[PDB]
Amino acid sequence: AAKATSRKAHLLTDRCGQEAARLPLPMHRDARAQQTAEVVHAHARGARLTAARLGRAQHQINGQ
Amino acid sequence: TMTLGLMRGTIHRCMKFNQEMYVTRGIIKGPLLATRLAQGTDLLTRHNLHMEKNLKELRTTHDNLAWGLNCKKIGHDVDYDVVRLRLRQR
Amino acid sequence: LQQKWLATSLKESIYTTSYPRLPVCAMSRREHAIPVPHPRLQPIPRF
Amino acid sequence: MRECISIHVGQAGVQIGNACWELYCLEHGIQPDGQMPDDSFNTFFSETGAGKHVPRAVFVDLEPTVIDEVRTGTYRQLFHPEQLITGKEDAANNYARGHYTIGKEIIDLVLDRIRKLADQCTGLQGFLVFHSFGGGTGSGFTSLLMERLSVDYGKKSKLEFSIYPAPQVSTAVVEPYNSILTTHTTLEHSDCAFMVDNEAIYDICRRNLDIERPTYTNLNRLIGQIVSSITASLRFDGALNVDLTEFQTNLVPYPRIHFPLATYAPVISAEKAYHEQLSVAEITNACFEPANQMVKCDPRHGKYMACCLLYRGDVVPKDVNAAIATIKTKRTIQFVDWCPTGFKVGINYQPPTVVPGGDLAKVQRAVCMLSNTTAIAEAWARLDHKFDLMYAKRAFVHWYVGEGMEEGEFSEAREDMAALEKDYEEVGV
Amino acid sequence: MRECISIHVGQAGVQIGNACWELYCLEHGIQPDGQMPSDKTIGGGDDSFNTFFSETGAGKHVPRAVFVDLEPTVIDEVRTGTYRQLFHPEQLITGKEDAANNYARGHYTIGKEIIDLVLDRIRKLADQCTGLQGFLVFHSFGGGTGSGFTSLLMERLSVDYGKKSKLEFSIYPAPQVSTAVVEPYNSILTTHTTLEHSDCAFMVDNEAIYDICRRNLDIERPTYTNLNRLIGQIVSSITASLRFDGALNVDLTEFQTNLVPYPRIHFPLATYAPVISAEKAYHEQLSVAEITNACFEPANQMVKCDPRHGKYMACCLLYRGDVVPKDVNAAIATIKTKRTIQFVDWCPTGFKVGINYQPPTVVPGGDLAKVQRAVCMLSNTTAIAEAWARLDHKFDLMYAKRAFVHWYVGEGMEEGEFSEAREDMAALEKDYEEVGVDSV
Amino acid sequence: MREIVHLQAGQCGNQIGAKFWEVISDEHGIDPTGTYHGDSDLQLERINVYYNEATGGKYVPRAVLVDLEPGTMDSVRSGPFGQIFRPDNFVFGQSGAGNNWAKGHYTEGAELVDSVLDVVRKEAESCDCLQGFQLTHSLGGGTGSGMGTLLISKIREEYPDRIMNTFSVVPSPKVSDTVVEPYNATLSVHQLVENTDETYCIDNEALYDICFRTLKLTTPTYGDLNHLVSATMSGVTTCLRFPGQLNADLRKLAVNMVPFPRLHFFMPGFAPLTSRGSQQYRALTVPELTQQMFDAKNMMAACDPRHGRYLTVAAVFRGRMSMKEVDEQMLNVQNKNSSYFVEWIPNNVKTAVCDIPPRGLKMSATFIGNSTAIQELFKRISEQFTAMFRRKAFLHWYTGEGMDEMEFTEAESNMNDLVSEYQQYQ
Repeated sequence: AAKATSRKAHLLTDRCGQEAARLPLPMHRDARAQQTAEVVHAHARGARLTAARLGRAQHQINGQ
Repeated sequence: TMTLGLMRGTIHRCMKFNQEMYVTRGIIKGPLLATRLAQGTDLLTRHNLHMEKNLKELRTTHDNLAWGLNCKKIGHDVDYDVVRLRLRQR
Repeated sequence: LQQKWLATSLKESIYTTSYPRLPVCAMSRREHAIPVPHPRLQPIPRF
Repeated sequence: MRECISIHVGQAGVQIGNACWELYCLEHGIQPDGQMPDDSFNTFFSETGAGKHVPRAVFVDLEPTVIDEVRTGTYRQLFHPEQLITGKEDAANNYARGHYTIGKEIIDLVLDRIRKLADQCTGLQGFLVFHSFGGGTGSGFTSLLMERLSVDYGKKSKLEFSIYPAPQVSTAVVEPYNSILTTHTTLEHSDCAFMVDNEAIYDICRRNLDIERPTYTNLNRLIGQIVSSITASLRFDGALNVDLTEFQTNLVPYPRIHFPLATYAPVISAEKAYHEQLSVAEITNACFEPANQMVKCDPRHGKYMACCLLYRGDVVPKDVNAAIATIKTKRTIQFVDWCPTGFKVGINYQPPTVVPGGDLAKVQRAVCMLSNTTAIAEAWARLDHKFDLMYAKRAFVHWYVGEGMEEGEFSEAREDMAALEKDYEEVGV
Repeated sequence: MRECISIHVGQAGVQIGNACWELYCLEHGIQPDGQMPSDKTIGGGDDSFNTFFSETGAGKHVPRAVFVDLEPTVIDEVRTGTYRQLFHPEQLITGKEDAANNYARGHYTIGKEIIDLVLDRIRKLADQCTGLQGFLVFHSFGGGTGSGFTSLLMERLSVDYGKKSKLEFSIYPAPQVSTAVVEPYNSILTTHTTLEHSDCAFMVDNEAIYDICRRNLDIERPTYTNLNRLIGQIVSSITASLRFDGALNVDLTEFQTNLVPYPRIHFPLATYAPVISAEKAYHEQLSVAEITNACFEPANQMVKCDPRHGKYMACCLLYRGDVVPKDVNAAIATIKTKRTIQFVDWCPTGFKVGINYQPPTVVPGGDLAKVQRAVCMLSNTTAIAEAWARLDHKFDLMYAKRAFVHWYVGEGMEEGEFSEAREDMAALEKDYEEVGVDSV
Repeated sequence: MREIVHLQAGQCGNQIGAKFWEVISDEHGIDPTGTYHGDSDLQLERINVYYNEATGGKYVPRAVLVDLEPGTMDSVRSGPFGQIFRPDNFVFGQSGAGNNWAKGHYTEGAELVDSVLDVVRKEAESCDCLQGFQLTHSLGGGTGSGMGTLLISKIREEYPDRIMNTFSVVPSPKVSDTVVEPYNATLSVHQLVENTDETYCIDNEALYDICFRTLKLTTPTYGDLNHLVSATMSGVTTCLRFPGQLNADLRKLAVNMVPFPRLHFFMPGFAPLTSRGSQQYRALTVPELTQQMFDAKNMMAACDPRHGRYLTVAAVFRGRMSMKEVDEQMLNVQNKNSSYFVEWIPNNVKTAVCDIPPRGLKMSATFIGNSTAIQELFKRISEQFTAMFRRKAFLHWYTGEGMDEMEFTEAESNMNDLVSEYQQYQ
């Protein structure tokens, strides 16, 4: 009766307990910034190749 | 006794669980001090909300539990004294 | 052995006996300390 | 602007915070009233428009009869009334008492008073935390403080200096369960972490000094003589300086390995040091011999993998470097292969200050080495060996469960130790 | 020229007019006979007393006060006290029987014969003053005179003067310990008259002022008279800018301009910062940063609500003593940085400062310490919809079984107010969250 | 701040509660008019654990002293120390039980508990943060053995977190005072295991086998025997009342002495016990307070643990030395008698240090020993309760008082198994 009601209530409580990624991890600003600065160094080396070709052209033009 | 053991298991589980849930809200605040983090923290919100609903429920339930418990001990000792006095009459 | 043999501190907490007030002259002189007459380098720009 | 706000927790907090804060009153020029009868006090003391110097300290206990004595005796008007925090009942050799139930109404008054000192300090270098694993407040509340210290300050410097239990004797019984389960919280919540053991100061004080039959006060003075050399460079001038950021930089190669040791070199009596030369070679020999350490475990089984040296007084850089080049070469001492150089030196001009009523003499040279090694894998081995000897019969566990706690912390705090017991030979190899 | 005419209603009003007017006789050097010995004052312009006192034909200064009660036994202490010659005899009004914790008695039946005699004396102190800034009201929600008659006096202060300023600094009931039973029927039913017929309105709960004098001051076992002092320190700091010279003055119109954005929204929170004792004044310096941060501390408020649950809409800082505009603006920049204090999304600047040079005055037999500096702050918040909600909690709980309502009907009160003037409060319970909800 | 509210019961309860409050009164300097004429001010700091406050400098104890006939409290009101207790705090009946459980458990006890349960709620509620209660009765009467077990069972239901200790008096096993004293004892013990936090065990030939042999006496009164069980009784609450380096209280000892709530059966002792003519001939040093405790003579139970295992072992020290030379004896005793401890604990000896000695004395120590030497104590009740109950002896004193024979039968099975629960750890 009332005992059975309390039993089913505790059963629902245990259900909620078992029910307990969508959350921000405790630490992660680190990883995010890491990936971002890696993309940064990537585009950096891209521009680097570009300007190194630029300066080879520059030394050629200085010879000209 | 059986209902009391039930209450015990339930309450202790609940304690450890919401302790770890506050621990999780704490991890939140820590990482905090981006918009996806905000969404995760709103998730924390709804979660701990259902959590406190559960807490209030458990409180009231074990309250009713101990109430019926007192009622039981009352009737029992009443009839026990009744038996003893019947024996006295004998 | 006579000062050990022959004897109001029976009632004494160790914090009272082991930590008394030291003399006024045993205080350390700070010989090697950066002088404070010229104020130290501090970011007095409060930003 | 060089502040170091101290945290001391317990009956190891206040019996040590009495001795540590007695040295600084005579290291600088401080009357026990608080006044004075050239600015090194700004790390620890703070000013007012009356010349008073109030320390930047907190003393935390759950027992009034430890801190109702410091506010009774000699150094009484020195401490602010609110800087010393007291409970009303003690957590009584337990974890959950200290961690969940009783620790939750003293977690709030402290964090108001940590915030009031930290708002006063401009250039606050970082907090210092001294406590003991052997009690309720020192091991339950202290790990609760550092679980709520990392959210308020993040990467702010928090150093540990704990009183680990001794491997042969111990004061209690259930004391491993507090000592095991503190490390599950103080791994993610500790920057650097020293260790001492009181039997490894009992034998030193009777051998290396003539004073046998001591108290903890004659053990408290040498603990307070480590801490002066830790903050040595921040107040007095140096040929080379160190700082609070420097120790964890050169002694913590990995963030699950933050366990140095501590050793103080010239521990010789007020008479026996007065009749013998004490050169810089003759103090760096003491810190490497295995009978002088502040722990009871020999590094002959272990490998030194980072080091740090501190120096005081009458030191010349030539003789420092002449005796370093010997102890590199001797094969009683070996290093791991992956630390190529393995040292850090720091020189402070000011010689250390004699305490009236102590057991050390006027000296000119000193060394406070902090050498982490692999010979702490024989420290967690003994704190495990007597924990699964006694968890097999569930010998005390009912004290902990019904105190705002669940059972599952025990079965993971040992499995946390299993990973960190496996960590110390992968790095060790 | 810059007058302010106080009106104190009830036993709470009279016992506050015994602590407010003891402060103003040491602030300007008035002996309790009325005489002022020295014509010069130490920080003001030799006529600083005109906002409160007025010259007469004996060289005697008489206040601009009217004290009201429906009972003689609390004003006849004033008439035989130490200050019995300071007050004009018709500025202390008494009836013959009290309204006795009731609304209809003091509003409709008993309040009708003291509504006429008071308005003869209000129009005499308001015809002497050529420059009246506005009245002040010191009443109590849970009485019969401070609720029935004050709502009768507000309602007739509206038409006799129009859009003149009137402020009330009232005593709302405590959430836990109220001294009465039928206080919530009176407390709800006067919340209409503080919304229509009021221009600004503060609330003090004596349970909240008990929490300060026990904790910050070291008076275990305080009384009402260690609470009437701290309400005089709020009132004096509000009107200190009128009387004594300063760098930035703030009048009573620069209050209402800056912290009242909408005319249904005029309920801010009074807080006074350096409340410390002279054994704890010896220890801590009392700089501008240490006195502008303590107002934001929720343990120091003078009402039982926490503004971490609310959005700060506007603020009003008032600085007394040894403050420079350099350091007032220096510590305002710090509280913007912290994320514990949150402003609403439509108030980007959100402040107002007032600097008065005169340090606050200590009283003999008093309790505080003589300090260089001080702060009074009045911030209004969406953290008032929890104070109102702990009195619908206990009006409907009692009115569901129609308990005490026979007392009210037979004294002249129609049954409409027991269903209307809580739903009158339902809208202002609902306004305050909508005016603090984020933009779309 | 912390308080101890004190319960006594009977003739055992009042001839022990007359001498325990004599040693405490000498400790804090209390004369029999209430006032304070002591020397220092460590003697007035934590006095509120035991004494209340009144007009002037009067300090009247927190004492509940109960019997069922006032021929025991007529004496304790009329001793030297009889004007120190408040007169309301004695509770007396009219017709006592007198060596029968049931008479003072249902008939006369249970109608008297409704005024003792008012004198405890008037007096536990005066205290700010009460630590708990103590009881000291005997299991061989009808006043404390029946009704004192009925206040244990009916104060743990109103305040179920505050502490409950018992300086019980279990039967003397060899020469006994009463025939039917097994029946009073064995029905209390089942009533004792579920509603008591920690239990001492105080026997009276355990006191006789000390004072005969250790203090060399030939006129040992109970007024001598009540010193030996009030020297310990104030030797457990020392660090509440006096500071030290390392402290304890009643809560922290049972934390390290109750592995499981069926296991709280101690046996106490006391270090500095010598004669008056053997007094000056011994130096009062540290190893000579711990060579005496582990010996088989000092204990206050009449049970020898050479057959058993010291499960856990406590200690509480006095005098301004327990710091390094106690830590080479507690290390020595854990190694030399190496077969008297069980394997499954790291270490067993707990430690506290109070720095203030007992008056007229320099140093001391006190023992609280949780053992598997109490399962040979409860077997000599149930080898004489089964040598009585098969022939249904004296049973008409019990079935006509409202009990029944299954209640007698149940206290067999729930004490035969508690020996069979203790018996594995040997």
